[PDB]
Amino acid sequence: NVVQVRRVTKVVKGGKHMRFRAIVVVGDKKGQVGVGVGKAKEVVSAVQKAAVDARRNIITVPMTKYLTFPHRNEADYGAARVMLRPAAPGTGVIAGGAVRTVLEMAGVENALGKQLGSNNALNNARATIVAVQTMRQFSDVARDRGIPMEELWK
RNA sequence: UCUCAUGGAGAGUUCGAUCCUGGCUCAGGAUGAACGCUGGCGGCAUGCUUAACACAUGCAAGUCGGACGGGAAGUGGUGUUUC
Ligand SMILES: [Mg+2]
Ligand SMILES: [Mg+2]
Ligand SMILES: [Mg+2]
Ligand SMILES: [Mg+2]
Ligand SMILES: [Mg+2]
Ligand SMILES: [Mg+2]
Ligand SMILES: [Mg+2]
Ligand SMILES: [Mg+2]
Ligand SMILES: [Mg+2]
Ligand SMILES: [Mg+2]
Ligand SMILES: [Mg+2]
Ligand SMILES: [Mg+2]
Ligand SMILES: [Mg+2]
Ligand SMILES: [Mg+2]
Repeated sequence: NVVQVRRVTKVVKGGKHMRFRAIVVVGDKKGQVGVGVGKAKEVVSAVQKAAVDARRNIITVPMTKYLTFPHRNEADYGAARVMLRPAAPGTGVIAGGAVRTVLEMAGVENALGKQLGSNNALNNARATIVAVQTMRQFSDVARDRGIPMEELWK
């Protein structure tokens, strides 16, 4: 999914040397997502390199039986700050551009998200990833703490 | 994987490009609203925010004759009953 296409420029004695930057995110819509960035002369080739880069950067988002987040979480990258919190089933995914495309492409069905701080599409994508990467799932906190599930549920 | 949550969206704009700080601007709701165009019906509401500025006319607080003396309408007369 192409999130953003921009025309960045290097400048040479001749003139303006134009390239396209592509910010693209890949997912299966099944709980696997990644971001990648690429640069080329034509839209098409940039897009492609973006794809290939993302595919080698990719991670998994912890999901709950209703397709949402285990818990509330913040995230920080650059000036991008990101806030995600789980939602009741049937609220869909409400968020802004980077955060929402990444979330949606992961397959998260119901989530609240807001990016505070900056708006750069890219850093918000990365940030989202750092958010959902640090998501601990209950089985694992029960494994860490060394305490049975039913005890923490309470 | 029980319980809670029924909730927080962004976008353009400084640069040859970038990241940031930072303002302006927009998308939403609400009116005791006004103006423009257009206008079939019904239901329930609303209607001088300004000059506590002036007011023509008409009406918005009376009733009791079982407190009381009278007179005025009739009636034949203080037997009747009204004002
Ligand atoms: Mg900071
Ligand atoms: Mg914001
Ligand atoms: Mg400057
Ligand atoms: Mg310019
Ligand atoms: Mg700011
Ligand atoms: Mg409006
Ligand atoms: Mg008319
Ligand atoms: Mg008044
Ligand atoms: Mg008068
Ligand atoms: Mg009257
Ligand atoms: Mg009488
Ligand atoms: Mg009387
Ligand atoms: Mg009496
Ligand atoms: Mg008598």
